[PDB]
Amino acid sequence: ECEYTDWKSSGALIPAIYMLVFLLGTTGNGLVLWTVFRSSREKRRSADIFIASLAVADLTFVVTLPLWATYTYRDYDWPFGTFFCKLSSYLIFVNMYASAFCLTGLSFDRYLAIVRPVANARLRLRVSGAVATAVLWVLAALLAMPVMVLRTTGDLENTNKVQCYMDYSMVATVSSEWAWEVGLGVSSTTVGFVVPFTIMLTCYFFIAQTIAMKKYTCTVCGYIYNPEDGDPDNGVNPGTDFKDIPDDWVCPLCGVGKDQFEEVEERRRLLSIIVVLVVTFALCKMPYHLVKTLYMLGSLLHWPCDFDLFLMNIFPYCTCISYVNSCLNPFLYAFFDPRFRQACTSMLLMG
Amino acid sequence: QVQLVESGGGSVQSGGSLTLSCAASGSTYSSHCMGWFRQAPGKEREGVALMTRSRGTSYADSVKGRFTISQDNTKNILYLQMNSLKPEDTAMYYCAAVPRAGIESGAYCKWNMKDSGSWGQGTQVTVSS
Ligand SMILES: [Zn+2]
Repeated sequence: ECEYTDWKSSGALIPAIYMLVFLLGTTGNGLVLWTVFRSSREKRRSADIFIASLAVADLTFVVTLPLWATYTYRDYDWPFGTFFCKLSSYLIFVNMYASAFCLTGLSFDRYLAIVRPVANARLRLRVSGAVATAVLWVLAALLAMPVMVLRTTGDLENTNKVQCYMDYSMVATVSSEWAWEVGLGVSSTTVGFVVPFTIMLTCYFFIAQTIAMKKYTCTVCGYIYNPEDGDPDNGVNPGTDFKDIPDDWVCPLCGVGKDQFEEVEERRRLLSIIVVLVVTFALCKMPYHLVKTLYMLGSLLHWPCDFDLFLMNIFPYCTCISYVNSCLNPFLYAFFDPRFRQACTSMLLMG
Repeated sequence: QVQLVESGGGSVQSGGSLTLSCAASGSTYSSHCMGWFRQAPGKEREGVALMTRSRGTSYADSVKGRFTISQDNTKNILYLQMNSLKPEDTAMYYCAAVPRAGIESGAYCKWNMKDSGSWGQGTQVTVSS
């Protein structure tokens, strides 16, 4: 009793945004690529090899958005031949795997750094930062290939308008065709989102349970109380935190009570950026990754007629917001990265 | 793994009310679209009433306003309600079906690509004077 047809068009709302984002994006990652390379030194911060890589994939993406800005503008008309439609598409997914793979190497930096599972000679942090960055780019390009090979152009539906689209006609037969849509889709998001995002959640966890316990400096005599070491000479064993130390405890060095101590909140900015990145990363990339995952569950749990169409005319949006998640890391480094903000003022002056 | 069986069409006289089921199997609304053709014969094959991505249904200029078409994912069946029938609509009707595309394309029915998709025997309709 049920039929399938689009929602009231958004006009040029998306292609507008697409250009806005190409505009801010090409100019915003343009910087964090100079700011990291304006520095020539071995004063490159650990988590900088990944911020560069983050900028490059966000960049190679947003440069193509003039292409996707017209195609969505002429209501799906691709006048750029099969090559670009292949290649341009191929770079949507390249960026998406890279952006994920960076944001966890960005995080696996802070786990290696801020928990140090092995001793510091064997921690090999630059290499683990740098071997990470190489095999990163090789995955995100390799596993992005079925979108290079299979995406073709073609006027579906008899309408005098070309469409760029995934064509399972090499790989599939007409009944198994939806299978390759589903498998190549649950691959993408799985490797693309659920594996990375839980990794970053896994990393983000172990960081807090060691970040958990707090050092404490004696405000009068200077002695610092680390909960790993403790003060076992005075009864209070290691691994204990400060508020549990019996309230009769006093400074081992001078003997003022707990009344005069001072928790150090060791100002880290590397970690605080890496989450604001991730928590907006996983806020823009969740929609597109929730719906594509419901709709390929939606052919294979048999969702009502209502739903499948819903999730189809929902999608061009979720694409478009997850697409902006590129031209935001440039803004986030501004509102939050010290090394970044400073490296800007500096060039400014000179001219 | 996909079958389509046309049932409903015999002989009716002008101005009649026919309705033609295309009971479908293996197909999914989610992955597949549905449409109707016909042959005279002595002529060619011609699209009648399809189920499109963009417009609700793309009728042909001749059958427009007379035929009504509907899907029913519940029992998975495509319909063709023919009202006020013309003898030039004397012909044998088949239902096809076609795969759509990853929503990255727009869930677009591949109507044109090849119409070497899921077909059926056709059912034949006869309109006399
Ligand atoms: Zn003291």
